[PDB]
Amino acid sequence: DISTVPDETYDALKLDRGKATPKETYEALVKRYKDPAHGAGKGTMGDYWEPIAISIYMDPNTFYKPPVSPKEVAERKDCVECHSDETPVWVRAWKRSTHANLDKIRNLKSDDPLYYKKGKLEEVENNLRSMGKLGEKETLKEVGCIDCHVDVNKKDKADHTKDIRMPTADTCGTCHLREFAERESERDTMVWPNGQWPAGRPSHALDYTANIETTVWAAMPQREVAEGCTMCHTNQNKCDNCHTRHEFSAAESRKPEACATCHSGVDHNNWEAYTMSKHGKLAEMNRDKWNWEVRLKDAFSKGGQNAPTCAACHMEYEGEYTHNITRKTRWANYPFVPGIAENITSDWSEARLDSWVLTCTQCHSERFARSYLDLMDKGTLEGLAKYQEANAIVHKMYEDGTLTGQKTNRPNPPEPEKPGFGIFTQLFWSKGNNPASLELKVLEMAENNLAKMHVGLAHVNPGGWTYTEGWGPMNRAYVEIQDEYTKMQELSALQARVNKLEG
Amino acid sequence: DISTVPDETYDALKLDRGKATPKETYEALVKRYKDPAHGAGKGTMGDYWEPIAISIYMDPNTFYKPPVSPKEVAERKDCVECHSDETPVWVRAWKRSTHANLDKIRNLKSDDPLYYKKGKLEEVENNLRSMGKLGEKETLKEVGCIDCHVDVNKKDKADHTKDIRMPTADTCGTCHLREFAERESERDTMVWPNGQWPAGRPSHALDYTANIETTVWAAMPQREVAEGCTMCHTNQNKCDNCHTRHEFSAAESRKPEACATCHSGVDHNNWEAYTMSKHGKLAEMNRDKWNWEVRLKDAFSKGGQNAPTCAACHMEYEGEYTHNITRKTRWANYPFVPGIAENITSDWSEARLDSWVLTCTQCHSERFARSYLDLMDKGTLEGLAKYQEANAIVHKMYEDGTLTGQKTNRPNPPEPEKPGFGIFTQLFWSKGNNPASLELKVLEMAENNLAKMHVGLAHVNPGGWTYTEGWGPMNRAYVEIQDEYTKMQELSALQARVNKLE
Amino acid sequence: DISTVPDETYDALKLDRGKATPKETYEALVKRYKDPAHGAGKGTMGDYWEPIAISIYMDPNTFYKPPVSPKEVAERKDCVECHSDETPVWVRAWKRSTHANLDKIRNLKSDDPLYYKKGKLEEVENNLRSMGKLGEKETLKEVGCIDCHVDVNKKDKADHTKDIRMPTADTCGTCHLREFAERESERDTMVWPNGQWPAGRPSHALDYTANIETTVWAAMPQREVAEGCTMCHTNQNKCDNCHTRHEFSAAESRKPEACATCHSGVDHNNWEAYTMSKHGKLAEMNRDKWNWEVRLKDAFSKGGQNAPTCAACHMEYEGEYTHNITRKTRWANYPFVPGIAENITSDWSEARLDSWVLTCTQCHSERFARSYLDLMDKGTLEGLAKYQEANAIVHKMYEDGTLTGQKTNRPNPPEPEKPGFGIFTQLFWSKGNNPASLELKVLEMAENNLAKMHVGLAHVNPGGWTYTEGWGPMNRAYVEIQDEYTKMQELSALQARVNKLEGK
Amino acid sequence: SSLAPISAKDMLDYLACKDKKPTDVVKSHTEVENGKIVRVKCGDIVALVQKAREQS
Amino acid sequence: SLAPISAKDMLDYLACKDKKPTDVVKSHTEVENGKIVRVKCGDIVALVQKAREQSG
Amino acid sequence: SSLAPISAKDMLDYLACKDKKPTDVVKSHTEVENGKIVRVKCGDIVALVQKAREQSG
Ligand code: HEC
Ligand code: HEC
Ligand code: HEC
Ligand code: HEC
Ligand code: HEC
Ligand code: HEC
Ligand code: HEC
Ligand code: HEC
Ligand SMILES: [K+]
Repeated sequence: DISTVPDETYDALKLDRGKATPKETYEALVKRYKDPAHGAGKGTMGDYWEPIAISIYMDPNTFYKPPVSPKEVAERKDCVECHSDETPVWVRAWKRSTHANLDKIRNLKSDDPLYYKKGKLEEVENNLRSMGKLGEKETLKEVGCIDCHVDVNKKDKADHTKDIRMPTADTCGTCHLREFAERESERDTMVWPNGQWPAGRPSHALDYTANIETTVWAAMPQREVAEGCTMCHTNQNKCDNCHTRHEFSAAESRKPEACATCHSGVDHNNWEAYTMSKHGKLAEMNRDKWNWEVRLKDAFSKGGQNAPTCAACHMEYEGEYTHNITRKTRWANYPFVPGIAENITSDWSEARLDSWVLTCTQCHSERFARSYLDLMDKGTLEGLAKYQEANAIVHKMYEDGTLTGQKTNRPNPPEPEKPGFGIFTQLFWSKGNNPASLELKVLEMAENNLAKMHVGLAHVNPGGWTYTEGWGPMNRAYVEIQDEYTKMQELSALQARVNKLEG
Repeated sequence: DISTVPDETYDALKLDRGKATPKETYEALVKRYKDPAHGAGKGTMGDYWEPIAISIYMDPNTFYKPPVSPKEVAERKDCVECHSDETPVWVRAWKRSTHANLDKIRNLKSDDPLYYKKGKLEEVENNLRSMGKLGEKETLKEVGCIDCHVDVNKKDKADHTKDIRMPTADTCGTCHLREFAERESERDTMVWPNGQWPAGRPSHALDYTANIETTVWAAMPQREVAEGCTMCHTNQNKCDNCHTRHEFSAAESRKPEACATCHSGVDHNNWEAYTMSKHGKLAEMNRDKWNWEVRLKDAFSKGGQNAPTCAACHMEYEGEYTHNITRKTRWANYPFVPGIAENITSDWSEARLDSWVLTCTQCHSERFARSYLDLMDKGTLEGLAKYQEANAIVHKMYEDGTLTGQKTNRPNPPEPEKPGFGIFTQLFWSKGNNPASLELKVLEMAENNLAKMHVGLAHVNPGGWTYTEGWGPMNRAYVEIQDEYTKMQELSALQARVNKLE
Repeated sequence: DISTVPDETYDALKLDRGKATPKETYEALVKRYKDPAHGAGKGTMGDYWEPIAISIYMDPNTFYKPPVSPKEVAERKDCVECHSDETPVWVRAWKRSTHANLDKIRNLKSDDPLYYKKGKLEEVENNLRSMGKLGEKETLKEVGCIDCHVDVNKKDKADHTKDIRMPTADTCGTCHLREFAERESERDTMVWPNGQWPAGRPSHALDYTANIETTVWAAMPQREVAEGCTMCHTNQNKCDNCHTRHEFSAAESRKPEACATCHSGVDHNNWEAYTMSKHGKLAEMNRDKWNWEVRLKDAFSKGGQNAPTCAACHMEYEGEYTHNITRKTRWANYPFVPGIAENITSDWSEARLDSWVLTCTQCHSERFARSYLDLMDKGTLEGLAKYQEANAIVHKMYEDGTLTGQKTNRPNPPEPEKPGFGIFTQLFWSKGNNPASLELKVLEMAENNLAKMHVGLAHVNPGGWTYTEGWGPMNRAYVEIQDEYTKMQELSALQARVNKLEGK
Repeated sequence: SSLAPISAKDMLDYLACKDKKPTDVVKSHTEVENGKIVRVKCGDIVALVQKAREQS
Repeated sequence: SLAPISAKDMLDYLACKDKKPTDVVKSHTEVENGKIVRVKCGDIVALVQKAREQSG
Repeated sequence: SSLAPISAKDMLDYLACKDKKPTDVVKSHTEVENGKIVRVKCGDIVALVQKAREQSG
């Protein structure tokens, strides 16, 4: 029994918690994980796009084949020797890593804060014996190149042109079953009460599926642009985005910088908001006083950590830490998504608010934490109200057929996309007056500036929902929307007067 | 007497320097501090707005009352023990703080670079003894939960539902009289020769007053938005924005990051400009080489600091370091404020420039420092001239009544604001065509882009006044203003031709 | 011979690399370096602009005169003593620098990772012996105030009012001949096959020349705004922009922050792109684990560095490291420059691609690196395409004379600029409807947003070519250009109908 | 099923009235009319919300 | 000096490398009538070839 | 009492004329007319500013 995995996961897998072996649990998780119906492969719009060269690393299970050269047949030791100058830093980083130094983990003492790693090593060994990859009286010697890139605990020679693979989530999960299962449990825990988002979303478990099931991503001709989106959406496929290859350091993944590359930018500025907040500035100032090697559960005591971080806040749930990051989500970044605001006062959201309060009250008083979280909720709605007034104007114009070029120069989006108003497609594709300026402006008002307003509120950066992001930029959009609206009415009336003189 | 407090403060409090005691100085300071006439309370527009839940921590003297639960009578030790479960990290942060380890400060030897702290502790004890909170020969044992949150050096029980307070500036000032007085002296030193800004402003001493005396802040319905402004404007009320609770580390407050949450953004990008300069990039590269625990006066020697920081530059005055950050202010961020540009040549501004030159010449030559500060002044005015030309266009339209929607769709701002052209209110409230786009653009040209241009110049970030902030963005605003003006002129002429056809 | 200096440098200076002494190499370099025909001085538009107060520090060889006060003569120790009070931190920083502790370098043992410095000191001494500034038995005692600021290894007194100089590239180069020669070699290696950019550009060797040869810089009246451009363009003149005065730390110059003040902003956001990429975030996370004091060549072994940095990528060429940063340059930031895109498939660009691939294989496989660089090239062209379609619209309007205010309120730019469409000048100068909004918008589309798109691609920040920079902002520009184009079309259509109603 | 749409301004007013009498009047969090923040009678907003919860 | 070749034409040329003149590839940049434009490799190669002949 | 308003361009011309003779002719820092930077005589700007300094006492 992996006690950190929810009942819903075992139930969805048709497994008994107590009876299931590591082999059985792994096999069931992988069966779902690799099923096209459950999100794997090219997805529903696969006939519209082809992989590019980098795609073999982004989705290895669908696209990866080993290189035609070098034509080599190598032992475990040969991988290291040859790559020591072929890809030198990979060898050096690996040699530095825990994966290459398992004996040091066995020698750990019970009074070491890092002792938990010895228990985890034995857990991995227990998993592997169950899978038949390790002998009952055989210790795992190391986790080397050939283990991840060919087969776990391989004893013989590998063909470089035939046997080499890119380690995917299921590869890591062969040993790290707990973490793989916890991550996969996002499919089962992230279920919205009214289907505000698709079941299991948003999550890391289905980030790549979300990406390839986005219409413009599949429809747009600019493949190299689309694949930038893919690079932020690979957690589904590979486990090296927070703790990177080839050091695979847990301490690294605990640092706020590990999340920054993806959780940043114009429609979700989490890195920007967090680091500018007091929380994040303290994290910058105190990073050398904190013991990052300590597990998240020990961070606030044995680690000396006195300010919250992405991982500590988002991986915490009801006093425990898992690779499941979905269970406290209420707003889900984009406050305008139908049903989200309306759901904010439900028992479901309230229970998730309670769970957040527990996170905050490790430091703040409950009265303090609830006071600010109330400000966050109401400030988000206040932003939403502002956008809704502006959208009422522009959406009316669309339905009235009065947007610039709407009947004159609005070519259809690329297949299989269908035409519409203020659609996600119009951010990554445009032609003629599709979209119109007003249309893009009100779209970005919600997509970018309202989203960033909420992020600013959620991550405690005053400027990030007032002057600089959120209210400031939304104020301008509102002003310019109203201005263009009035100008276009005035011009429409002037056109009507010229029509009269002609009639 | 407090050596680092200016004469004008003692005069304003009706005190004699060579006679006044710590107790007398504190009480006079606080008497002004808590006086509504001097900025305390809800302010002149308090009938237009109500506190929200967080407001009790933002302005505790006006709004705070302890929670109805738990119903607990507690001693000093009980605070620590129960909150070890209730707010565990507050206890751990406090336990590792100087406040909880005063005997370590007493044990400091004269060859320890932190030795100055021992003398600061003794000054604290002197203050308390003068006030009758500490015995003449009684050592201050600690500064614990009960001290800040109930009463300094309390020996008996406290009622959680009645005696709990949020510690305000005057609470800290009970012990840290020097720093609180230094801070409060901003009221007396920041006086403009022609009333360019209200007396005592801008400053940390009156940051909360300025916030609540802003019309749109009081007038707007979006309280949670307005309260974001409040969060950057709390220094007047509480002393934990640079050296945070519950560690209260001076080293922390010395780091540029401590100022960043507030001193950043579209209308004052100091953090952005500073960090991007050589000065700030060096501070980032060298932060591990410097001893931040060393006091500012010793930063460049004992600390090993070789690049300037916010605190080192702004707390420095004529060779001394204090909590007063106002004495060298000349431009005050917004170069368009009436009387500011005209005042840049005055003996008042030149004296403050001399003080800045002294700051720079700890490292640079005077010739170099004055060369750059001349560039800063002239570059700022060049930005202002660009805005002024653009403003002449939009202001003429306003006077003409020709702004889009000016006569047909221009609703009045929320009470008690009065309608007008390009006013601060239009940045936080909009409805219909109030403001017009041209009106907002030219307002933002000055409020955001001219201000950032100056900040870029003041803090030595070349891209911050040329390509990226300042000149580049102001150029776009200028271009787009001229374009819309010409477009609206020819459309007006076209409407005139249709008019004479009817 | 200087082993790290390219053949083309010796050929350009008419030197035999097997024969030329340090003195001869230095003198030939400096002769070119100080020649107005090669870029020195006020440049071709010198009659149009005058220096401001700070310019004496920005271009010392042209503008610097010593101060009139103090009116004193001073020996070596008097520099240190008086400035210890007058500019205290400068003396303090100098004291902890290698320059002031040369004996520490002499005592470096062969098991010290910094041992390479002992060889560098000995080379510096050999250079000075060749130049007659040091005896054959004489060791270099120090590099002090008098040495850089008056004359290398000066034995007597200096007149503060006459003899004081600001140390320029040739000053540093007296001792550091290798680094100076490597830097100057950019003149000779950065030659574009079809003159896409002027010969030797872009480079640090000619950053000041490029600055003062920019028309708007010389033409605009806002000198203090123009000198902000200058502050980013001083490498040609002084050697303290990466390793700053007065510590002159090699470790500091190896850190990504060293390049950030100049290599950032609206039209080349390299610092922003790099730091947000995984590469940069890892550099932020791992900086304390690395030994920045080791040379770039030892960075990945002795240094422990596992993520790439500005210096390690851009100073690297075929397994070696030099102050020449030009030899792998293909795109040169601005993808719209005529001939740059067309050149991306040439053998010249392909050879520089092989060089980049090598750089990446320090860590990644060749196949991985080639996969991403292919993405970079094609993503860049996709952005260029988007801009080009937008430009066709606004350029047509210019040809037609239909831009807002084109015939009624389009005053000429300040001398010696010539009027035109979408010219660099319009970013730093505007009056009336010069430029028009549409004209500026499509200009910034290429100049800022297309350039940042490429930077994002080149430096592996996914958001920097998709949502946040590059594609997103270019999409908005394209949309708004199309929208205004359509609005103006139907407004002129309405005006034409009014013209008909006036025919009566 | 799916929730009946409620505007953000209505969600705000509902929240402000969530602990008081139907006869009580509160200020809007979003609306300004005639130079004044719009006042909302709590009975009106709760009634508009409760019918929408029924339709959910 | 290189004769001007547009970015879209450059992309199509890149896409057509190691392929037959009769082979058809997708555009990297162009959408017409709701679909990514298709380009014959023979056409793009030819257009590029008449530009390399006019280049110095 | 307030200072009399002086435009930034006039402030710049005034500063450009410090340590210069009244007959000295300097370039504007802000103005371009007819494809050239406007020239300002130092005596004229000094007189303009003096009038403003006397307007506010
Ligand atoms: C030298 C003789 C080698 C030995 C022994 C091994 N590998 Fe290798 N590897 C070698 C080269 C020259 C390359 C570059 C191929 C290219 O075109 O980039 C590689 C590549 C890899 C890769 C990456 C493959 C990719 O798709 O990018 C991996 C994951 C890899 N090599 C692993 C690996 C393992 C596990 C080995 C031992 C069993 C091994 N290599 C042996 C050269 C040599
Ligand atoms: C448990 C037996 C407690 C003892 C003994 C003390 N406190 Fe306490 N405190 C306790 C709880 C459960 C809470 C949370 C109340 C809430 O609704 O959030 C608190 C709160 C505080 C606060 C913050 C109050 C606020 O408005 O946010 C402070 C400043 C505080 N407590 C201080 C404090 C002091 C000084 C005590 C000793 C006299 C003390 N507490 C005792 C529980 C318990
Ligand atoms: C005191 C008696 C001094 C002695 C001896 C030396 N210098 Fe000096 N120097 C001194 C002052 C007070 C200043 C400031 C001048 C100003 O107006 O800023 C300087 C300046 C310099 C500079 C910078 C000059 C500039 O143009 O900014 C340099 C480079 C310098 N001094 C170097 C220097 C050297 C090498 C000396 C020994 C030969 C020396 N100084 C002596 C005061 C005194
Ligand atoms: C940034 C772009 C730089 C400029 C401009 C100059 N230098 Fe530099 N320098 C830079 C780096 C990244 C390094 C480390 C290089 C390495 O291989 O490790 C250096 C190093 C030097 C050194 C050697 C010092 C040492 O390693 O002990 C010298 C002597 C040196 N640099 C001198 C020098 C001169 C004379 C310059 C002007 C032409 C110059 N540098 C410019 C970065 C940069
Ligand atoms: C400001 C003083 C700079 C510092 C510090 C660094 N760089 Fe730079 N660099 C600067 C300019 C103004 C230019 C262009 C010069 C011109 O021709 O106008 C450059 C050029 C480069 C290039 C080549 C650019 C191209 O080919 O398009 C590279 C690769 C480069 N610089 C790298 C670089 C690095 C790694 C630096 C830190 C160590 C660095 N530069 C410092 C301005 C300045
Ligand atoms: C850029 C885009 C993009 C490029 C085109 C594509 C196709 C995606 C896909 C999505 C989808 C879909 C969502 C909605 C979530 C879902 O399941 O349906 C969007 C979310 C998103 C997140 C989560 C934001 C939150 O909820 O807090 C993050 C972190 C994103 C980051 C990447 C990004 C890295 C800088 C890039 C580039 C894009 N996305 Fe995305 N994505 N994404 N994305
Ligand atoms: C947001 C705004 C705002 C929201 C509405 C409110 C009410 C204020 C009020 C002010 C006022 C007033 C000033 C001018 C100074 C004065 O005394 O009259 C303005 C200044 C300001 C500064 C100083 C800038 C300088 O001079 O260098 C800073 C640091 C500000 C910080 C906050 C900010 C934190 C990110 C947010 C939110 C706002 N302000 Fe302010 N404030 N402020 N402010
Ligand atoms: C601001 C501008 C500017 C102000 C006006 C002036 C005159 C320049 C001049 C140039 C020129 C010219 C170029 C093109 C290169 C060349 O040789 O002709 C431009 C390049 C530039 C780079 C290189 C970009 C790349 O290729 O990667 C860099 C890093 C520049 C940065 C500075 C800058 C610091 C923040 C400021 C301000 C300007 N430049 Fe520049 N410059 N520059 N520049
Ligand atoms: K550190």
